[PDB]
Amino acid sequence: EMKTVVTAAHWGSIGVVVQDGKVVKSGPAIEPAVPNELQTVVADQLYSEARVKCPMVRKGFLANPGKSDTTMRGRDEWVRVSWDEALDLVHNQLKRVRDEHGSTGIFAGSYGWFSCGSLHASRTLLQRYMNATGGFVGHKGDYSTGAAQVIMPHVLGTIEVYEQQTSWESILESSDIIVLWSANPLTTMRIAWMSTDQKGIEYFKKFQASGKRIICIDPQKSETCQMLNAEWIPVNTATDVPLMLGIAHTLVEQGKHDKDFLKKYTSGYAKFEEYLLGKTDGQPKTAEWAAKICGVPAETIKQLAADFASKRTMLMGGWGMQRQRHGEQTHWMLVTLASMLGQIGLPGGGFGLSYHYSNGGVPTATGGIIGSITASPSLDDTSKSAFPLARIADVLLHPGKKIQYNGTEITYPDIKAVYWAGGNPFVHHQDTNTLVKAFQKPDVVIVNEVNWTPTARMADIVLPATTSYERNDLTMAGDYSMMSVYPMKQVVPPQFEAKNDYDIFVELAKRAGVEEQYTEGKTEMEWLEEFYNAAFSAARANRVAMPRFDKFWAENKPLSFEAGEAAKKWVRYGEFREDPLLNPLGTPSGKIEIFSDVVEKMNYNDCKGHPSWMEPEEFAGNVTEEYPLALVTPHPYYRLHSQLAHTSLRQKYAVNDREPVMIHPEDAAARGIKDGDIVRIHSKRGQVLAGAAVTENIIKGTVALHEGAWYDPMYLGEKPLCKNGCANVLTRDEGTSKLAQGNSPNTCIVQIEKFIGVAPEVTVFKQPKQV
Ligand SMILES: Nc1nc2c(c(=O)[nH]1)N[C@H]1C(S)=C(S)[C@@H](COP(=O)(O)OP(=O)(O)OC[C@H]3O[C@@H](n4cnc5c(=O)[nH]c(N)nc54)[C@H](O)[C@@H]3O)O[C@H]1N2
Ligand SMILES: Nc1nc2c(c(=O)[nH]1)N[C@H]1C(S)=C(S)[C@@H](COP(=O)(O)OP(=O)(O)OC[C@H]3O[C@@H](n4cnc5c(=O)[nH]c(N)nc54)[C@H](O)[C@@H]3O)O[C@H]1N2
Ligand SMILES: [Mo]
Ligand SMILES: [O]
Repeated sequence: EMKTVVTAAHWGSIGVVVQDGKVVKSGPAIEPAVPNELQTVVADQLYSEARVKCPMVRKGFLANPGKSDTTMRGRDEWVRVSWDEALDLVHNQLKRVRDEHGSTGIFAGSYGWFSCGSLHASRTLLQRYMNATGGFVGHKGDYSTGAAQVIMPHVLGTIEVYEQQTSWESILESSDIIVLWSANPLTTMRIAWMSTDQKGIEYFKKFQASGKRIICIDPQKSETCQMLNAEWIPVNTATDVPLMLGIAHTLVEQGKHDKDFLKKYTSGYAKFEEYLLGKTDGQPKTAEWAAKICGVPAETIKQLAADFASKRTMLMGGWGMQRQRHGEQTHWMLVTLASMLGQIGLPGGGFGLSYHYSNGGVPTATGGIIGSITASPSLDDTSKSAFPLARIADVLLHPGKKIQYNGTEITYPDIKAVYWAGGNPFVHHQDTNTLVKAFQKPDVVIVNEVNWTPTARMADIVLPATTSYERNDLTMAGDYSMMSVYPMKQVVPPQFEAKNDYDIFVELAKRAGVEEQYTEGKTEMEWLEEFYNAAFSAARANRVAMPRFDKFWAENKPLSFEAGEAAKKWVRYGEFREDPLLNPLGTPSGKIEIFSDVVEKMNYNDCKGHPSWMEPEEFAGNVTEEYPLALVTPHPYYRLHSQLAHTSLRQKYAVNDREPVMIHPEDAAARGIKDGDIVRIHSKRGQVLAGAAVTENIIKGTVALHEGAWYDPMYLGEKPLCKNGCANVLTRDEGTSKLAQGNSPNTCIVQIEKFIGVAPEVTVFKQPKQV
């Protein structure tokens, strides 16, 4: 009559209370250091009226499958169909593309975060089906570190951003200063790719409790800065390279840089110093020069230099500052600065590029790691067609176009079919109006979705998918500690006519005659036992005993491992520092590449051989009369991107039923805007409505609109107005540079005005037309 079921999500292990077959409460299965409200809305996710309840097809698509008026996408009426008919239609439409163009005509990169779980990984299951039927065009990189993950291999010989960090125990014991540079961990570590072990936030609180210095360098006084009682250094968005250069110049000018470290562990510093001192362009990159650009007073720049060089300092760089034009320069320069400080490889010293993401630094436990489903079941030349994924709109609009990327050339393919399963590009991709046009080009657009997202509303065929709570699965506490195996026990039966993505793709696999290769003859629970036994065997090899799967599953509790002393004491780059000749980096020199011949020899206009300041098209430094404010689009506290936007958590932040925009009181007063007013934000790309949140917690001249609000266009006969405040309606869709071609949202300027009139009803969380 009343039971508690343990399952999990990106936002942690979750206990779910079921009362007479209905979910009535959800919360942490393991008490966290800071409450995580994301864990409390399982019932909202299960029973929401925004859920896709039945297979649906666009009316105009039904009239002429694969030959419709595609300008009707997003505008049409929806027809309920049976699963039989929808699956026959999907199979037929994909087969037509394969028959006429082959695998290069299908895009199934399907970027998204979907839900955690080893088996029910909607994106992987889609790609497993696509590969079982001949292949598909995928993508390269990701939206999180599109720039940093390309430049760091050139500088450090490794991807760096998704690797274990120096142990938090070492930071607690030895760091005098931690600098949160474009990092908001008390927001961004409420989730992990698997399931957050919740220990990263705890360690930040332990460091706060030590009383040692925490510095936040950010255009906003973030949730982290406020909750950790930290020192706020306001900085203009996209001006961190000038600030780092000013700090670097001060170090040289005062003889505080570590010349011994630079000599032994880096390559090309001299070429960089010539630029730093103004010997190549005639402009020394002084603190006074930097202050004009980044808004940090020159004397504050100098004191940071002195404090960093005299105290054991860990530079924790987040990723907002590389999600922008020339983003490659920021973490390149951060590494360069850390090299000049000379503390890389010391306890509590150096830099880290994942202390803000998925609990980096939490000591790695000794245990086992479960398996998971792959896209490889057991003529396809799509590898050459993969492109940097943020070029998606460019690809759909310009088939055959060639671009430069990381020293090579890529030719866009000719995409006829788009299948998304577990992502929301009409919220996550930049310049939404251009994406609308791009999605008119494919012959067929298919979406598996839990809810009626803006992406589903732009499709031809929408298939209802289940949540994690309607199926069984396994995940880990992570993403680096690997300290627990979390069970994901089914809480309720599938709702409405929703199906697990697994079952959707089994049915399509049957229609193509590849069911056996897809399922491998296994049931849901047989898949999970196999994944579990992979961890069982690895734990055994590590001298750790685990219960049998059936015992583990019956207990329905997290199974946790312990970290040993080696993990608790581990220092990143410690071996390199001990002996760089015997422990070289995977770079051409074997050292830190402050100057990279490889990058220089590419001869790109927007990326030189060493870190440099290159003014972007739009930022605080070149706002105009027409667009006098700069924009930054940080990640939200009460959503995972667009996930949970439809839940009761919306009431915790919506202002006048719009996404809130942080605006400085001086910029608000100049516009007659008071707290709580609906405002109109517009750029050269589009216009959205938001709710004014007037606050000194944002640097003057800049406004912050969090990413992830559901695009809700108001069609009034054109770049229609978003009624809800989707940030990417406003952003530029362009590569960071020819090196990485990452996405560049956070270099943007806008205008804001008080909205006069009656506020449009927000309709994007309700069933669409003709359900
Ligand atoms: N202006 C700006 N834009 C940005 C960013 C920014 O910082 N500023 N950040 C970028 C980055 S780092 C990210 S990773 C992206 C996020 O981009 P997305 O990953 O697309 O955002 P999500 O809201 O997580 O979308 C996940 C979708 O998967 C669905 N889903 C969940 N579980 C399942 C399932 O089991 N089956 C199926 N079929 N669907 C499921 C959810 O309903 C949800 O719609 O945004 C990027 N865009
Ligand atoms: N609750 C929640 N947690 C999450 C996510 C979520 O959507 N919701 N997204 C997850 C995923 S997919 C990702 S990739 C990571 C994102 O990890 P991050 O990229 O670090 O998340 P952002 O909010 O974009 O972090 C940028 C922070 O630095 C600021 N900032 C932005 N641009 C600049 C700049 O140019 N210079 C300086 N000095 N500061 C800048 C932002 O205001 C913001 O406070 O977080 C993950 N964790
Ligand atoms: Mo991300
Ligand atoms: O990501």
